[PDB]
Amino acid sequence: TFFHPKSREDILNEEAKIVQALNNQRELTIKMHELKREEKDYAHSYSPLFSDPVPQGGSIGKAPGSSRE
Amino acid sequence: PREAAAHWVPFEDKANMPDNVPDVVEVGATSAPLLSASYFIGAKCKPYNDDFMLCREESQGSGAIDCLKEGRRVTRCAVSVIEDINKSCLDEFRLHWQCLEQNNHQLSGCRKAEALLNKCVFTKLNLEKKIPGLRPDEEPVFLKKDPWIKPAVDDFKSVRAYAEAKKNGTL
Repeated sequence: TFFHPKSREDILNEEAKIVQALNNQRELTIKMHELKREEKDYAHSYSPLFSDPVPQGGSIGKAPGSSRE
Repeated sequence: PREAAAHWVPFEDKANMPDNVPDVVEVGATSAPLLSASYFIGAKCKPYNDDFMLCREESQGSGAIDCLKEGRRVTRCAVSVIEDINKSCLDEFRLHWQCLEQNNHQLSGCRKAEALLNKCVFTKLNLEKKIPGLRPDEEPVFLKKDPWIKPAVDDFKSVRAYAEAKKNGTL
């Protein structure tokens, strides 16, 4: 009579909830390992404001014919 | 670019231009008359010079081979300017550039002859000197009445001519 255990069903549901959360952490971990080591944008990596990488040089003797694409 | 360093032998090239590139006369005027005529040239060859530098910019590396027509028109505009000067305003031009050569090509030492030249070419060729980028407030330095900087020796022929021309009212 003093034996008052939790039922089989509630036990199985609790273990299932635990395993579900562990699988959620697994997917989050993989997804972040993938989000890192993914190529970013230049603005996120170097310069948000001057996002044009292209280097403009000096101006004291700017020769027409020195720009190129 | 840079200058030669540590050793350098001049070397020419006795070849001729390709037959697909026509022929153009050269300006053949030296540093001093050319510097005198700079302003009159720029007042007349402005669109042509601008088109030249624009086609050099658009070409993006091939400017030496794509801009030949434009440089040719520039050279011809220049020759027309200097021919108009020598035909019409010769002695005044000679006064200016000799006054320059007896200085360090500082234009400050030649203002009298420069005045006679601007007057004559404005009356005949209708070309005036103008320094751009200035406000209406700023006073251009070639029209200042009593400038701070004056030559070591005002040129003789220039001074005699300036005085005789004020006496004659030409200025």
